[PDB]
Amino acid sequence: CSHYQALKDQERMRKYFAAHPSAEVPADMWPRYMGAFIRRPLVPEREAATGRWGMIPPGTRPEKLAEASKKNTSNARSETAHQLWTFRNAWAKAQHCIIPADAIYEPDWRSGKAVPTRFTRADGAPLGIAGLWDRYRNAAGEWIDSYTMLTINADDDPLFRDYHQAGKEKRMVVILPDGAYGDWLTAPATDTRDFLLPYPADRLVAAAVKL
Repeated sequence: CSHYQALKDQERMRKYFAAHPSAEVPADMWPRYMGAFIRRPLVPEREAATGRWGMIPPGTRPEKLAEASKKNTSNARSETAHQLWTFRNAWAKAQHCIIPADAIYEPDWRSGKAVPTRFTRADGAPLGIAGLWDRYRNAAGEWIDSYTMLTINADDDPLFRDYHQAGKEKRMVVILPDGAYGDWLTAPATDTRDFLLPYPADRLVAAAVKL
């Protein structure tokens, strides 16, 4: 997933995630933009943090930022996130977050062309995408937050196995059930994979859209 609709409604975010927006974020989110992500609490009133969608290795030096910025790190394959330099620190320290979204978009190529497809929950509730967060220093030495969505294989998912170009492994982000939100945000690195499961396809609605 490299495109999603950010949850911006304050009341909606409070009801479902017990958090409120900090800064304004683009309703139409794309990689490398500054988006919002939610972390464990602790002013008892969660606040979504702002960060770059697309993780940057925390040890990156200023002379390597440009190079690191161009890599595709808005999604992280869960299978190797514990090992790769970009995500290892975040995974090891269990820096977990939830990206709140009203919907996510995935391309459908069955028509012979890229047709955007919008996915939403059948119950009308927002999606809580499982991810990792970390910090990196910009050229001025100022720490900046960044986040990425954890993905799992979807070659056998009843819904997502039909999306994306043919000829490449099929991937899907992890939509967390509401009852797992809090546990996910405080889970130790050893329990991480327990949450990276396929969200029930029968709970999602797919619709082709015109951007």
